[PDB]
Amino acid sequence: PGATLCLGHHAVPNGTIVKTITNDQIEVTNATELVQSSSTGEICDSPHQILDGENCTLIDALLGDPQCDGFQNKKWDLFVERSKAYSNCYPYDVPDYASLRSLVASSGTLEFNNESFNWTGVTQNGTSSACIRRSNNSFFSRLNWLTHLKFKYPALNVTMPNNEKFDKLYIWGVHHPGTDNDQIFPYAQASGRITVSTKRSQQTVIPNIGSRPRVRNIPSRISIYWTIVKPGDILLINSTGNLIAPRGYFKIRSGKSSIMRSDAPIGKCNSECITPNGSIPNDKPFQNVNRITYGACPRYVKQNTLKLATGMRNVPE
Amino acid sequence: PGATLCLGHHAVPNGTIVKTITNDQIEVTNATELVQSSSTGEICDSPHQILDGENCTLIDALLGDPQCDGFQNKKWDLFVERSKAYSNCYPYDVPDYASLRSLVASSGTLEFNNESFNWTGVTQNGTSSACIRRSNNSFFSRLNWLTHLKFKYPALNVTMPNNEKFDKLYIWGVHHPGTDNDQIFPYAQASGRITVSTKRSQQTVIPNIGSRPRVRNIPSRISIYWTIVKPGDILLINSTGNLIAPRGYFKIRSGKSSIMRSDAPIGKCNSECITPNGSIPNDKPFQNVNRITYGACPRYVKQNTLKLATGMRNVPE
Amino acid sequence: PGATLCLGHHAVPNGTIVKTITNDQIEVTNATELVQSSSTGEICDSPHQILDGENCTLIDALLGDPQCDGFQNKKWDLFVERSKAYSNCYPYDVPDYASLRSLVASSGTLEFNNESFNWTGVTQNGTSSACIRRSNNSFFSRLNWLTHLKFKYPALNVTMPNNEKFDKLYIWGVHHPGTDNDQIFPYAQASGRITVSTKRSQQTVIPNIGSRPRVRNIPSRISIYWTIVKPGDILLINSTGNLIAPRGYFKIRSGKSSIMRSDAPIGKCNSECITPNGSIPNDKPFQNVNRITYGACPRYVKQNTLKLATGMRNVPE
Amino acid sequence: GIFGAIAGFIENGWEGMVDGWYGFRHQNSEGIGQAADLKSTQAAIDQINGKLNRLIGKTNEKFHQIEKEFSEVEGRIQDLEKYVEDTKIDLWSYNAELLVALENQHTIDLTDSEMNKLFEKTKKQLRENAEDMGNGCFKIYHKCDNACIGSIRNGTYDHDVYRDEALNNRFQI
Amino acid sequence: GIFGAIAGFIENGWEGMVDGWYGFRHQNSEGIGQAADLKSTQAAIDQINGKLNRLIGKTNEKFHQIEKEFSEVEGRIQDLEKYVEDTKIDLWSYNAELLVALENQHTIDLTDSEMNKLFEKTKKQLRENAEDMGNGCFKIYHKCDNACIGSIRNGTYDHDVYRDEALNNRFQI
Amino acid sequence: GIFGAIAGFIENGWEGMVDGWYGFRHQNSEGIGQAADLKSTQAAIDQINGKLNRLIGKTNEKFHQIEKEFSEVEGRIQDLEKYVEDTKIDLWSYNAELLVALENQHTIDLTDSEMNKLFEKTKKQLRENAEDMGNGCFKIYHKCDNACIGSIRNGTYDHDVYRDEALNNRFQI
Ligand SMILES: *[C@@H]1O[C@H](CO)[C@@H](O[C@@H]2O[C@H](CO)[C@@H](O[C@@H]3O[C@H](CO[C@H]4O[C@H](CO)[C@@H](O)[C@H](O)[C@@H]4O)[C@@H](O)[C@H](O[C@H]4O[C@H](CO)[C@@H](O)[C@H](O)[C@@H]4O)[C@@H]3O)[C@H](O)[C@H]2NC(C)=O)[C@H](O)[C@H]1NC(C)=O
Ligand SMILES: *[C@@H]1O[C@H](CO)[C@@H](O[C@@H]2O[C@H](CO)[C@@H](O[C@@H]3O[C@H](CO[C@H]4O[C@H](CO)[C@@H](O)[C@H](O)[C@@H]4O)[C@@H](O)[C@H](O[C@H]4O[C@H](CO)[C@@H](O)[C@H](O)[C@@H]4O)[C@@H]3O)[C@H](O)[C@H]2NC(C)=O)[C@H](O)[C@H]1NC(C)=O
Ligand SMILES: *[C@@H]1O[C@H](CO)[C@@H](O[C@@H]2O[C@H](CO)[C@@H](O[C@@H]3O[C@H](CO[C@H]4O[C@H](CO)[C@@H](O)[C@H](O)[C@@H]4O)[C@@H](O)[C@H](O[C@H]4O[C@H](CO)[C@@H](O)[C@H](O)[C@@H]4O)[C@@H]3O)[C@H](O)[C@H]2NC(C)=O)[C@H](O)[C@H]1NC(C)=O
Ligand SMILES: CC(=O)N[C@@H]1[C@@H](O)[C@H](O[C@@H]2O[C@H](CO)[C@H](O)[C@H](O[C@]3(C(=O)O)C[C@H](O)[C@@H](NC(C)=O)[C@H]([C@H](O)[C@H](O)CO)O3)[C@H]2O)[C@@H](CO)O[C@H]1O
Ligand SMILES: CC(=O)N[C@@H]1[C@@H](O)[C@H](O[C@@H]2O[C@H](CO)[C@H](O)[C@H](O[C@]3(C(=O)O)C[C@H](O)[C@@H](NC(C)=O)[C@H]([C@H](O)[C@H](O)CO)O3)[C@H]2O)[C@@H](CO)O[C@H]1O
Ligand SMILES: CC(=O)N[C@@H]1[C@@H](O)[C@H](O[C@@H]2O[C@H](CO)[C@H](O)[C@H](O[C@]3(C(=O)O)C[C@H](O)[C@@H](NC(C)=O)[C@H]([C@H](O)[C@H](O)CO)O3)[C@H]2O)[C@@H](CO)O[C@H]1O
Ligand SMILES: *[C@@H]1O[C@H](CO)[C@@H](O[C@@H]2O[C@H](CO)[C@@H](O)[C@H](O)[C@H]2NC(C)=O)[C@H](O)[C@H]1NC(C)=O
Ligand SMILES: *[C@@H]1O[C@H](CO)[C@@H](O[C@@H]2O[C@H](CO)[C@@H](O)[C@H](O)[C@H]2NC(C)=O)[C@H](O)[C@H]1NC(C)=O
Ligand SMILES: *[C@@H]1O[C@H](CO)[C@@H](O[C@@H]2O[C@H](CO)[C@@H](O)[C@H](O)[C@H]2NC(C)=O)[C@H](O)[C@H]1NC(C)=O
Ligand SMILES: *[C@@H]1O[C@H](CO)[C@@H](O)[C@H](O)[C@H]1NC(C)=O
Ligand SMILES: *[C@@H]1O[C@H](CO)[C@@H](O)[C@H](O)[C@H]1NC(C)=O
Ligand SMILES: *[C@@H]1O[C@H](CO)[C@@H](O)[C@H](O)[C@H]1NC(C)=O
Ligand SMILES: *[C@@H]1O[C@H](CO)[C@@H](O)[C@H](O)[C@H]1NC(C)=O
Ligand SMILES: *[C@@H]1O[C@H](CO)[C@@H](O)[C@H](O)[C@H]1NC(C)=O
Ligand SMILES: *[C@@H]1O[C@H](CO)[C@@H](O)[C@H](O)[C@H]1NC(C)=O
Ligand SMILES: *[C@@H]1O[C@H](CO)[C@@H](O)[C@H](O)[C@H]1NC(C)=O
Ligand SMILES: *[C@@H]1O[C@H](CO)[C@@H](O)[C@H](O)[C@H]1NC(C)=O
Ligand SMILES: *[C@@H]1O[C@H](CO)[C@@H](O)[C@H](O)[C@H]1NC(C)=O
Ligand SMILES: *[C@@H]1O[C@H](CO)[C@@H](O)[C@H](O)[C@H]1NC(C)=O
Ligand SMILES: *[C@@H]1O[C@H](CO)[C@@H](O)[C@H](O)[C@H]1NC(C)=O
Ligand SMILES: *[C@@H]1O[C@H](CO)[C@@H](O)[C@H](O)[C@H]1NC(C)=O
Repeated sequence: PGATLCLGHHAVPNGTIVKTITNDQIEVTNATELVQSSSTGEICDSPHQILDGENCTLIDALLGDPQCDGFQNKKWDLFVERSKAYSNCYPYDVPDYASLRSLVASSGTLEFNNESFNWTGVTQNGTSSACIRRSNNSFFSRLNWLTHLKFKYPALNVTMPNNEKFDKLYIWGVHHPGTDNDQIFPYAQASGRITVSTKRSQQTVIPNIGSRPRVRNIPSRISIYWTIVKPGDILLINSTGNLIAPRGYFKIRSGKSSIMRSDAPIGKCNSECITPNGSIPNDKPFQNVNRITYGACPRYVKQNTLKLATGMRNVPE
Repeated sequence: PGATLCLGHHAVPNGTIVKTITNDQIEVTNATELVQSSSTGEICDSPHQILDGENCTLIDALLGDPQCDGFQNKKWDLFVERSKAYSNCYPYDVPDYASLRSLVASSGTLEFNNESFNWTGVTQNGTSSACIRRSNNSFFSRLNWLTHLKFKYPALNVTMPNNEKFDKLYIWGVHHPGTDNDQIFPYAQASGRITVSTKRSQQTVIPNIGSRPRVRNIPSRISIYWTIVKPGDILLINSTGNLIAPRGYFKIRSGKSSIMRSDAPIGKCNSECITPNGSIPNDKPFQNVNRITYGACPRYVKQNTLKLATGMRNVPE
Repeated sequence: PGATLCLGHHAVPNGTIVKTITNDQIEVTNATELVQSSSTGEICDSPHQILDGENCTLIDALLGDPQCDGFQNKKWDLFVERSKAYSNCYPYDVPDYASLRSLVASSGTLEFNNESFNWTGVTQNGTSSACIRRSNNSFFSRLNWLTHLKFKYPALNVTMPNNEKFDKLYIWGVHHPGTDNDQIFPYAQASGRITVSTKRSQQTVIPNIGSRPRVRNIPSRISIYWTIVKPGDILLINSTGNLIAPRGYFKIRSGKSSIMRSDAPIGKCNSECITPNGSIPNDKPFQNVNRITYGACPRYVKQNTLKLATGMRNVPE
Repeated sequence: GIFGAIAGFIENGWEGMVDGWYGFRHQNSEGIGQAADLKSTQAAIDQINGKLNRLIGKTNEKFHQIEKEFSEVEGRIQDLEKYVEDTKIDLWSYNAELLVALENQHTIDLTDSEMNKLFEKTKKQLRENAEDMGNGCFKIYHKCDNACIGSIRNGTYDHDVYRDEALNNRFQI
Repeated sequence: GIFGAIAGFIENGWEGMVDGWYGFRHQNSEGIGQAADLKSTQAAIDQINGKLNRLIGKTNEKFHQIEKEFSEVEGRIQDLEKYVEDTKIDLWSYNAELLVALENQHTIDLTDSEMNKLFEKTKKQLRENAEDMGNGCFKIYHKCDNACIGSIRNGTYDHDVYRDEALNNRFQI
Repeated sequence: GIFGAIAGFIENGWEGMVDGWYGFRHQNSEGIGQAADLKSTQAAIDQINGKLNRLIGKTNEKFHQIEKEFSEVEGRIQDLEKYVEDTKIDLWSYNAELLVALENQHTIDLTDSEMNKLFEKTKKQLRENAEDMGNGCFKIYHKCDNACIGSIRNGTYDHDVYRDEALNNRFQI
């Protein structure tokens, strides 16, 4: 009689469909998902240092809007700005807002050193009813609103050398008065000019008197500018009026820091990859949750699923 | 005697050469072209809405140069600018011309709503011999040149709220006079200032008196600026002279719209993919006609031919 | 008895490890390196035309700082700026320094044609102790510092048509005085204004009087601007003071030219591909020497080695 | 190439086979014949249509983009615009070149594979009644008329019917 | 697919083989049996784990990047930002699609190859004692009890022991 | 790997074969010999030179580009410049990694294929005069001196000359 010997391979009742070079649908015994498509909905507070901005933008914390006093000198790997955030101080704008936000976010610190500028012949610490701190008229904590002393505002010519190892970042401003009275009361004269210079830079700014639509009852505006001063170099502030002066400088670092707009809650959990929708696992090489990512993350792709076969072709009985 | 049974495969007298991983020239029985390399030379008017600019740039149609009166309130999927186009109104420039062009092209509409601005105490509807409409001195249809009333130009402080669902786009300008006389005749005084503000923005502009090389006999210039006003927000125009005011706003939409420079004629035909050289078929995955494309188009590659084998290796008798 | 016939393949005592799709380490008989990872450390002077800037930036050679007099009218495929370079003339800045550098570097020539501008009623050839040429007070060779004639500086209104085939590039400036005396001595009056215009362009610039930190004992600054004039078009310079005028124009070309920061020495050798670290061979398709390259170069990748197998799997005795 | 049949042990293709890609030629007592095999032919064709379905008519809609030509010298921002477009075009140009090279190598290989599978299938079917001559032909050691050949092509050939005849002929002296 | 065993000359897989990917079924005097082959199974599995090692848990750290959504209409620089991100995403989306298509085609092919190698190895081992029926089964022309079958599976089968018995049975009339 | 010869049924390579990549070892009455096969060796080498022609000396000219290092903190436009370069470099780094992985897998496979084709070609040539021992060696069942071996290597071996001798030896008891 003899014998029969059959060579063969396994199969499964429940196959999965994958794509190939020659066929968009072929059934294999097993496959695994290469596109991550879900989050828990939380931003994990580990292992990256997360700073929840809450009611504050990065810029409001920078300037020192009173509701952001808690942020002073904080660091972050990732700063999270909330859409409910709002300003509650003197109305202001920033030419190149986006660049200032970006370079501060990237630096990853709000570390501030105070400096003693020689402001002889003016009155310091000007305040407003638009910027309430601890139930009292106040101003931005990092800024110094200079007004007249005995109805005179003489020409300012103040200097500050950078003898440090690092770049200093100086934040400063110009008061654009709403009316004639908003120029006369603080500076008791017609016009200001501000020239902030270094060995390698100069910015000059004219106040423009004129009514703007009221924001927190105020038709004036502050315009915010910035200046970086290298080691060896010197800051020079030249002003005949309308200067919103710095009280010192911010350290500017390089590192891995950034900022992300997100309304997702912060959770007590550990995940390497953050998106605005929440953290995501990073086992898979691709993800379709968000093009915006921070950390060790899968790369963003348009596809919502990509199956990699991990078994032979399924050919059931 | 028995029999002979030979297994075999076909061949053809006329093979084609393809590239492989191991060989830059191998003959296969058949192949197909993957790079589209030709157009008919026409831009098909279907299925995309094509607006032929003819003698007008997008910006000239926007401002309302008299030869572009036919474009009022038109929409487009694709706006085609011709190289023969030329301006025929008051000479002007646009700081960030490219961005204004781009954002209007992308919005895809010239829909304009008139608004009644309170211009009390000035003369409206200033015209010039440089901008002829229907054989009469005229001006840009969307702009309102304000001059003196009874040799006085008082300070303007005009407001306009955005209570709509959409962003409003306001287009406005500053007259830079060529000489002293070009400032005295229209405004009967020395200098203007314009401050266009919102709750979130402010632009301020000084006229600079000075001769420019004549264009259509005119040594003055108009400089054009723009302002977007969000829902809830308010436009404020503050002027002591030289204001080229808006007559209302443009709707700004989002969608698939764009603009393309091309001298190709528009044809009565249906093609999904447009290039400046004309429309092209989109069966193939790649094309070498033009890096500039609009619609469902093959991707641009540097190669002029790529043959995909659709048959076995050719081994003739 | 008969015979035994064994089919087989070679092997080697010393195999190399390569990566595959299924295995990160498999031994093959032979392989070759696809990533170039070394330079000799020299920039080869052939076959590209290399201009060693030595002590001069491109901009200093452009303006005509006295230590750069040797660069007049030179061309280059690649301009090499050294980190030891320094300026030694009147202190200056350039708004959009990077763009001017880039467009000059890309043009690849410093060819300069002198023009005779009608400067009647002012004194030409103003000099300074900050800009020493041949032991005498001098200035930038391409610039013309205009001052008062008989304590009067009348309004300038000078014109220059472009009747050539090419775009002309005009380089010019504004003197920002340090003090009142630095404005009175040269222009013997209060304020300047400069308006450089064409049929299609206008730039206008106000001097701002004010002290800057001293650089080569000078608290004033020059600010440098530029203007391109097309064929058919006309330059117009309008000035009431503070003009640092052009002595003519630069040709602006298109071609393969560029600029590279590097401290590598120039050698007598022939290599197609230049990096800041020195030239590199270009046999390999990839390199990890520098992301900055000029010429026919391998593409930059993050990997330091990639082995391509050029032999079968090694299976030793 | 990689299986060794097409341009390998099969010396050349047949120009006179115009109704299929693969097939059978025979000599017997009743003459010399040719017939195409439909299944092997369709298997190769389905795979090639597979590749075509992924490549033909699959294009991507793009609308407002950046500018890609310029009439003005502008410097930094224009350098970036040009560089982005040049970068993009080289990456796609690379994708297109690699794609076609790999697909073409695979098409050549899978067409060679179908030839080989047909050959092997026919060899097994013949059992001990035939020998492989090494050039893609079998010497069949029994009388095999047109019905018999037809039966080998349709997969209905019963080797037991002829086995006695065949072994007698094969192991003769 | 490209080797012709899985979904080819082997008509279907075996759902009742749950301890390996490849194996042996037999009928003899002592009954009908099944045993998985561990080496062929592990060879396929090691290669697939090979691909997984290159794809799973290999992600890239990125930190500060560009902005990718916008609340304001800004024109030129925003067009460039969007265009760069859109360009990037299409190139990676392409890489991901191609990658999975090629890997899947290769996985199907290498699993088919392991089947084929096991079959061929077993065929050589049997020498002249068996014939290939063409459906992945061998007719063995000698008495082959469970120890004998076991010996074919473990690679210890000595064909000389049974050769006389087998030739007598094969070349019978 | 995928054909099963190199690192498969051939137990190892031969270090003492230095004049070719593939070849023949024999034992007969006249001794034990080795000779390389030039055609199989050249076929593998031509394909590998094929890949090299596409990769070596094929570089792309680039001239004025964007800046890629910076001494100043500038924000938005510098972020975009850096991001574009970082994007580009990852895409090329990916292309280079994938390229080498696929080419290396293909080189290993095509070299294994040439081994297999040589083996199969030799098997067919021998007809019924030899048996496959399963380790890449054939037992030849007739007297086969150096001229006879030489004739198998040159493709001139006539199996009919020895067939009677061989069948007598093979089907002995
Ligand atoms: C279909 O195909 C897939 C892929 O081959 C198979 O899925 C794999 O299955 C294995 C074993 O069942 C899984 O291995 C386990 O991984 C655990 C870690 O899992 C997390 O992290 C990985 C990232 O590395 C993620 O992919 C995953 O989603 C999880 O978040 C280990 O902790 C496990 O180890 C266990 O056993 C060992 C003993 O050796 C112990 O040391 C451990 O303590 C622990 O008890 C285990 O190794 C693997 O995660 C799966 N991979 C993927 C990519 O999904 C399927 O099994 C297969 N299906 C069938 C039916 O065969
Ligand atoms: C060499 O290899 C190529 C590719 O395999 C073959 O070319 C294909 O050939 C077929 C049949 O001859 C063509 O099929 C026809 O397509 C028509 C549509 O063509 C247009 O649109 C496609 C995009 O989808 C473009 O590729 C093409 O350029 C055209 O612009 C159909 O309308 C045809 O259908 C006809 O028959 C059916 C009956 O089944 C009817 O329903 C229809 O009414 C109509 O009469 C037909 O299907 C195909 O276009 C070609 N493809 C490509 C990519 O070129 C060559 O045949 C082959 N050469 C040889 C010698 O074999
Ligand atoms: C392992 O695998 C590699 C790749 O297959 C082999 O390396 C190749 O080996 C050959 C021959 O030994 C080399 O060929 C020689 O190339 C010379 C030019 O070399 C320069 O330029 C190339 C770019 O094209 C660079 O790759 C290289 O680094 C050099 O900078 C030719 O001038 C040589 O020609 C000589 O012989 C001919 C006669 O035919 C004469 O005409 C010439 O005058 C001259 O005397 C020669 O062709 C080749 O460069 C190597 N390629 C690579 C990519 O490295 C190894 O040989 C192999 N190892 C082993 C042990 O086999
Ligand atoms: C109905 C109406 O609004 N009438 C206005 C009237 O408000 C306006 O007076 C100003 O009103 C605002 C409230 O909107 C403040 O009360 C202004 O006072 C302060 C301020 O808090 O902002 C006081 C503060 O001490 C001042 N600080 C300094 C350093 O000078 C500032 C500052 O001068 C200005 O904010 C600068 O813009 O002002 C108060 O001046 C009057 C004024 O013309 O006009 C009516 O029409
Ligand atoms: C030979 C020569 O050019 N001599 C000039 C002489 O042209 C110039 O007078 C002006 O000439 C232009 C033509 O180039 C126009 O005719 C100017 O009139 C208008 C205009 O059409 O532009 C009339 C118009 O009603 C005015 N509109 C308003 C709202 O005011 C405008 C307007 O004032 C100006 O265009 C503003 O720039 O002017 C005409 O003024 C004289 C003037 O100094 O100088 C000779 O040298
Ligand atoms: C201790 C101290 O610095 N005291 C300053 C004193 O330096 C300064 O006088 C000026 O000093 C500088 C040196 O730093 C030069 O010597 C200035 O002279 C020149 C110059 O070389 O720069 C002379 C030159 O001929 C002038 N050229 C023209 C075309 O006018 C220029 C030019 O006017 C100015 O550079 C413009 O900024 O000046 C010299 O003026 C005095 C002046 O107020 O102040 C002391 O406090
Ligand atoms: C210019 O116009 C605005 C708008 O009417 C004036 O601002 C308003 O002033 C009243 C009373 O002072 C406030 O209650 C409103 O809240 C203001 N509205 C806005 C939108 O700002 C402004 O006073 C005018 N300026 C001058 C100098 O007359
Ligand atoms: C400044 O110079 C320009 C150029 O010469 C003067 O403009 C010319 O003026 C004449 C007569 O008024 C016109 O016919 C020309 O067409 C003008 N040419 C150009 C190029 O504009 C201009 O008048 C001068 N300005 C002053 C205020 O004197
Ligand atoms: C404004 O302040 C600066 C800094 O003190 C003054 O510049 C210094 O002046 C002295 C003497 O004239 C020089 O020796 C120093 O080198 C200068 N230092 C710097 C950093 O510039 C400047 O004179 C002041 N300006 C005015 C107009 O008083
Ligand atoms: C944030 O603002 C909301 C709404 O005004 C308020 O209820 C909440 O207490 C604020 N939180 C902080 C930390 O200031
Ligand atoms: C700068 O300060 C100095 C000295 O007080 C003064 O002479 C000059 O006018 C000031 N200039 C400006 C623009 O503030
Ligand atoms: C993540 O958030 C974005 C907000 O733009 C949303 O469009 C997207 O669908 C969300 N994705 C997931 C997977 O939740
Ligand atoms: C466009 O301009 C040309 C040349 O001036 C003219 O002939 C043509 O009629 C114009 N067409 C329109 C629609 O204005
Ligand atoms: C704005 O208009 C107001 C009121 O008419 C006036 O007081 C002020 O001077 C104007 N300012 C400007 C810059 O036009
Ligand atoms: C399309 O137009 C462009 C204009 O820049 C030209 O360079 C290109 O060669 C044209 N291509 C074809 C295929 O007509
Ligand atoms: C460059 O500057 C250095 C240092 O001041 C000097 O020694 C050298 O001679 C200078 N070379 C030229 C060409 O000016
Ligand atoms: C331009 O020059 C003219 C004529 O000399 C003069 O009337 C005018 O005031 C000057 N303007 C400027 C800004 O220099
Ligand atoms: C080349 O120079 C750069 C300077 O940034 C340095 O980081 C890099 O390591 C150098 N590379 C080599 C291979 O010398
Ligand atoms: C084989 O198939 C063809 C039909 O395709 C038929 O004409 C022929 O007679 C068949 N022969 C046998 C023996 O089945
Ligand atoms: C074959 O291997 C198994 C162990 O895996 C063993 O149980 C069986 O008895 C072995 N048989 C022979 C004949 O070697
Ligand atoms: C086979 O080829 C070699 C030459 O390559 C020759 O020396 C040998 O004698 C040949 N033998 C026969 C039998 O053809």
